[PDB]
Amino acid sequence: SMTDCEFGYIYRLAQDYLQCVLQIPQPGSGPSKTSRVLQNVAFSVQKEVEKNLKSCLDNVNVVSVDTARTLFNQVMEKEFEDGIINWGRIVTIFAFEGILIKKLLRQQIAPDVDTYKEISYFVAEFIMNNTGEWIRQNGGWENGFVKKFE
Amino acid sequence: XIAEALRRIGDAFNAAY
Repeated sequence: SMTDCEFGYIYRLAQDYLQCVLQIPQPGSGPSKTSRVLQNVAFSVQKEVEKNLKSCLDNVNVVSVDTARTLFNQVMEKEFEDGIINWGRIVTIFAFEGILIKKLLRQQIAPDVDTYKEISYFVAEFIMNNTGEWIRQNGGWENGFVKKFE
Repeated sequence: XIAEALRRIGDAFNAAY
């Protein structure tokens, strides 16, 4: 279905973002235009969040991928509980993924990056489930999100 | 705090772009 094309595309974007964060080269050309555009603006947003929440985030400790999931779902539920979805807020989901990875590789004395793969799963799930409706209806990624932040 | 920041900033960047 058209649902399946959307969900693999979103998974690809979340996997791309994770590898950008961890400075890993993914194969082929490099990343798609849409992925590169997302990576640049999500990073912009992420650093803006990190400086606005310095005092705050120093108290946050993400121990494992399971505690990262608990926090991700709680934070995304509280972010969209006012029912408003716009592209900027969609970017913030990625931006927050990035923060969860940084906190998780910070504390892990043995950082196992096989299992960090699971982060991109739960991120893609949240986007596909909560905001995927909105995305198809608002131009997609290719003409919706690109035309806005390229 | 975290929810606030993502909302504010996320909404701001939507405005800006």
